[PDB]
Amino acid sequence: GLTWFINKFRIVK
Repeated sequence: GLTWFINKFRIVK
């Protein structure tokens, strides 16, 4: 999905 991107990115932030 597209939401997975940001979501997964959050962990990096």
